[PDB]
Amino acid sequence: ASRLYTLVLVLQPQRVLLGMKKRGFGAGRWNGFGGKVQEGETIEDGARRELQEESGLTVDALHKVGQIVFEFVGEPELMDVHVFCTDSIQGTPVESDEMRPCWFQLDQIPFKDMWPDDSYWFPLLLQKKKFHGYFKFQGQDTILDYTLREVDTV
Ligand SMILES: CNc1cc(N2CCCCC2)nc(N)n1
Repeated sequence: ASRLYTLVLVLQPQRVLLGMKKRGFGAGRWNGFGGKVQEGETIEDGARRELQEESGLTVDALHKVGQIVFEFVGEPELMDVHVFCTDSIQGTPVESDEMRPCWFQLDQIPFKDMWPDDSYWFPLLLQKKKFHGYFKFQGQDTILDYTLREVDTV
């Protein structure tokens, strides 16, 4: 059994929008916008909701670019994260109680202050290539195992 999550990356030709997580799961790291998919909504609806609630932004089209499964040692449910990117956004991003957004040049992504798995799969995102990944975590900082491949259907 897995639980569904979303991750939205606003990736423009020279910059990517990241948010500093202010509370909750993953606080203190930069990440895309997302969270749990709820009952009653599709995965992409959950992604648009979490984007609007964490950044104020709405989007015209969301594209599937990745899926990553996470196992945490001792936790029964795997996290099944559906990763989406978009180029065009509607509005300018604003802080929420959850996320502090900020633009980053593609040359200057703060991997040291992101989730560790990001160092592995973010490059395939910046290459506009579709990927499936799996990462096994012990705690929040230590990757024990991982697999990562490119796919044609995400
Ligand atoms: C565990 N490693 C993770 C987790 C994660 N989120 C995405 C939003 C919803 C929670 C999970 N994002 C990234 N980049 N790495």
